[PDB]
Amino acid sequence: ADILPANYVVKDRWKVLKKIGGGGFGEIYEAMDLLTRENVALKVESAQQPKQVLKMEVAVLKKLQGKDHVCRFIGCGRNEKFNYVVMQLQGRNLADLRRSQPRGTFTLSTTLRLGKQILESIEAIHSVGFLHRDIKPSNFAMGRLPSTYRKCYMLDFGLARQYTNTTGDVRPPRNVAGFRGTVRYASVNAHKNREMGRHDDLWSLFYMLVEFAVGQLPWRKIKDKEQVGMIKEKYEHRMLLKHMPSEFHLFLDHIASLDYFTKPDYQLIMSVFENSMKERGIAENEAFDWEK
Ligand SMILES: Clc1ccccc1Oc1ccc(Nc2ncnc3[nH]ccc23)cc1
Repeated sequence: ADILPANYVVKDRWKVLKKIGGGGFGEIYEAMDLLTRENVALKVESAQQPKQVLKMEVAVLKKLQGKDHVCRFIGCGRNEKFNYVVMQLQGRNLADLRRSQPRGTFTLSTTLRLGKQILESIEAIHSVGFLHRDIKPSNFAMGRLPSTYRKCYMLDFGLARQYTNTTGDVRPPRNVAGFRGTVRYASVNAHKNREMGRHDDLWSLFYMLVEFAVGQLPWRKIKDKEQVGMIKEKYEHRMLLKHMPSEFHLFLDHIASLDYFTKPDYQLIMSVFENSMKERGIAENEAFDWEK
């Protein structure tokens, strides 16, 4: 049922090695680039699939070129069977790296330094007028080159939505927007089926970094969206910070105060991480947990 068979060759250049990712919206392959001789990420969707996402992904991926923490754009194309985008292949996914950890926790050193990079990548996609709307560990991966193995990359834009018009004015929010992202890391605004803003990506970051440093969220073994929403709406979020650096109270207080229209203070949140590291002699050149 795969769109492309193993060893299938696209535009006489990208040879399919294997499927690496799947789901109702399209498929990701590792391919060999027959020109440059490196392996690449090949994303395909059926030409027939009623919901066409790749055109979104390509537009966002092209707007972000020159920014760090984004895959290099290699190619894109349509035809009778599928559309495709070719981009730089990245390495180990943050979801897998967390799961590999003895306690399913990262050190604070790993956590805070991943935080800085993911926050940069969130500021980046916001700066070109898009929300990610599915910030979660599996949407980030570390590099697979001598030049990138300590760099964290935002992988996918399949759920992104433009929050601006042409001028950089914020779009009117719909009265209701059905939340489409991952239950675990969704803001209370997303659970309430409200138009997501930039703050909702920063909510997802907050929940992700707590899960990194502590190893679980309180609503961990709940897959029912509405249940998870009711737990979050009531949960005393300061509790989440019991075993986090105190500077995170600034992060929490800031994002709790934002609405759909308001531009977040990204430097406030960047400062939380840097001040947290500094208090604790955490250097930028420290091994990540999965090294040694
Ligand atoms: Cl779906 C999943 C769940 C949990 C852990 C790993 C997973 O597998 C993938 C597989 C591929 C990707 N994406 C990518 N990977 C590697 N290089 C890439 N360049 C651009 C995208 C891309 C993401 C998760």
